Amino acid sequence: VQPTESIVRFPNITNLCPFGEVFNATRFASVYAWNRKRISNCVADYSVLYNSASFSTFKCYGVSPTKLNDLCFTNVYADSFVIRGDEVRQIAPGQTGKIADYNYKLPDDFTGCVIAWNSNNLDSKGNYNYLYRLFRKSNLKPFERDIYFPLQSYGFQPTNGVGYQPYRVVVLSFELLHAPATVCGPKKSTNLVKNKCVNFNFNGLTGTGVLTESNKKFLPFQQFGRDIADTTDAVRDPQTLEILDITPCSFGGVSVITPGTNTSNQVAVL
Amino acid sequence: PDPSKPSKRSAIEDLLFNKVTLQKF
Amino acid sequence: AYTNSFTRGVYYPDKVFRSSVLHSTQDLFLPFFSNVTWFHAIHRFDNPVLPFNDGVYFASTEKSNIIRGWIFGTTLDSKTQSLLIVNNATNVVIKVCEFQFCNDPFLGVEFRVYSSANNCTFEYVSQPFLFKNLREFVFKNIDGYFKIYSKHTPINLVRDLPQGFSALEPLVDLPIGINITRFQTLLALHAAYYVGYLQPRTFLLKYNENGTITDAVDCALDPLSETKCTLKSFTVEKGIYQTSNFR
Amino acid sequence: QNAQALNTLVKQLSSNFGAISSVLNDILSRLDPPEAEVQIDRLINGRL
Ligand SMILES: *[C@@H]1O[C@H](CO)[C@@H](O[C@@H]2O[C@H](CO)[C@@H](O[C@@H]3O[C@H](CO)[C@@H](O)[C@H](O)[C@@H]3O)[C@H](O)[C@H]2NC(C)=O)[C@H](O)[C@H]1NC(C)=O
Ligand SMILES: *[C@@H]1O[C@H](CO)[C@@H](O)[C@H](O)[C@H]1NC(C)=O
Ligand SMILES: *[C@@H]1O[C@H](CO)[C@@H](O)[C@H](O)[C@H]1NC(C)=O
Ligand SMILES: *[C@@H]1O[C@H](CO)[C@@H](O)[C@H](O)[C@H]1NC(C)=O
Ligand SMILES: *[C@@H]1O[C@H](CO)[C@@H](O)[C@H](O)[C@H]1NC(C)=O
Repeated sequence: VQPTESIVRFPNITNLCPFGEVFNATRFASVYAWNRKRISNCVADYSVLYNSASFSTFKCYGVSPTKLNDLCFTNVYADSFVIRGDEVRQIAPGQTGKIADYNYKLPDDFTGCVIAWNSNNLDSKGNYNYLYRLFRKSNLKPFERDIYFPLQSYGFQPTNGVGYQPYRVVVLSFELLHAPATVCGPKKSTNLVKNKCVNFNFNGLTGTGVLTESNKKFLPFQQFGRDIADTTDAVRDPQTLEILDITPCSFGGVSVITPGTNTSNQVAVL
Repeated sequence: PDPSKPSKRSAIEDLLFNKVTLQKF
Repeated sequence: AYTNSFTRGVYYPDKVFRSSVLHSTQDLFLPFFSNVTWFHAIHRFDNPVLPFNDGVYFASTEKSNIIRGWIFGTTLDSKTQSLLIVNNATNVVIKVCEFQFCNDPFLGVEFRVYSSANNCTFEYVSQPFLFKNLREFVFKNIDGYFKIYSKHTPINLVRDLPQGFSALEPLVDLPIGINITRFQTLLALHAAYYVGYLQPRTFLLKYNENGTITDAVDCALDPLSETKCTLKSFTVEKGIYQTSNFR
Repeated sequence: QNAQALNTLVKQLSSNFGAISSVLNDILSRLDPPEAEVQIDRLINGRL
């Protein structure tokens, strides 16, 4: 049985995220002293981050671009810092380098989008306010602030090449936790559809099946249930604290009853 | 068989059937 | 120095619901039938900076509210950020900053706990929670955030922890990013508590049809517990069973 | 015996076998085709 509709259910949040608060920030915290800005209880179109002016690097490692719309996260962490042009590649899972091993290392299983753009018109002097560590005996733990002298100041100059040019880099750390999600983006929560094989997409909980009324006695902090086979069976709606059963769309085998072709060609299907 | 039950089993058959123990997508 | 743990110190491992299921999981609990360090901060005063290690158990019953908060940190000085929690009758204060403590921090009933507040990062305020009601709190450091559980129930034995099972419910999930290595209980000066430690252990969690954890089994407690864990059941029939291997 | 065999077959569905995740949709929506092909190959080999 093919899906017949496409349901969308996101919490009662309509305010725009302070995306420009950290994306359009006047000052970015140094890469070795990067700030972690937590964004929550808001909805914002990630396309404006995809197609913002003067943007050169918008890659989602562990996410698919334009798929963030249908995915709501409990909390989104905005890590704002400025690095060299050649150092943007180091802000990614599995990458090694000066920034990736001295100042700011992402987890090897990073689930987020690394956003960078050239800022030679704003962060160029040598701009001796941005600093990056240059020496360390080992590699940094993921999301750690570490504070010749290892802490070497950036030589950010307008005459410097695009490799040495200052680039403002923002990291969106998405945490898909079992708690209800709030950073939902541009999603018009559709009507709750019952007795129809529909695609769930409950705050990004991708799936398909039949949604009916549920009688489980959920605890207040629990958002969804599970079966003995570790299969999702019930989901609580983010807006109203109502739980709904999940039944997969019916299927089966098809067999044909036929007599000998030498007699006739009438068939029956079961 | 006893002609007084929905299933025309015997007493022994009923006992044997009762003495046995009691996803998919 | 009462020495027992009985069967207390088990929380809900995750917010996932499940009913009528026998689930096994690996997480940091307090080992069953261990013994805990009975304490008396003020008898003479002592507030040692106990190490955090992997996790810390805590419980107490009182009415005068002598216990008012905790002091977490790595270096426990102003050089690096340190965590502070204060429980007052109005609200709850969370202040994770580079705090400079004095010789004897206390809540004057003034702020003599610290000399200056600087480089403040995380602050949070909510409803307050803090001689028979036990108030257990599990302090954990997982994935760069801070976690605390809670449970309130009356018990008529204050010097020794009783038997029985009471699962702990999750309260907060604070993405602070602070590294915690040592901690110390904070008290108000115008006093008995306990301190355990969490170790990686496998547990057999029984879930009620209402979704409540009513029973637990410590897998490595004894061979009978290993047999129960192997069979995924609470009753074992007559026979001989292979459980593990010996080297 | 039949029930236990079916239970083992069902439970085997949640193994990584070395891949990033045991959920097909996450791998599809998190990776580019060149690596997703390898991950899917590994997963289907295990399931087979
Ligand atoms: C576990 O779930 C079962 C349901 O299968 C609970 O049994 C039923 O629980 C409800 C509410 O807890 C009881 O309703 C109450 O009954 C009292 C009886 O005097 C009435 O005064 C209240 O106004 C309310 O209607 C219901 O009676 C009870 N059923 C039976 C047969 O006892 C069970 O309580 C749950 N366990 C826990 C620990 O929550
Ligand atoms: C905000 O962003 C827009 C386009 O990205 C830019 O034109 C404008 O100057 C920015 N405002 C600031 C940085 O204050
Ligand atoms: C019980 O207490 C003794 C000290 O009397 C200590 O050596 C031992 O480690 C304790 N056992 C546990 C399981 O904590
Ligand atoms: C009382 O609680 C509040 C929490 O809002 C805290 O800020 C304050 O320091 C506490 N003590 C006094 C004397 O107000
Ligand atoms: C916390 O301190 C420990 C010291 O043992 C250090 O290894 C770790 O990198 C520190 N983490 C942060 C985030 O500062």
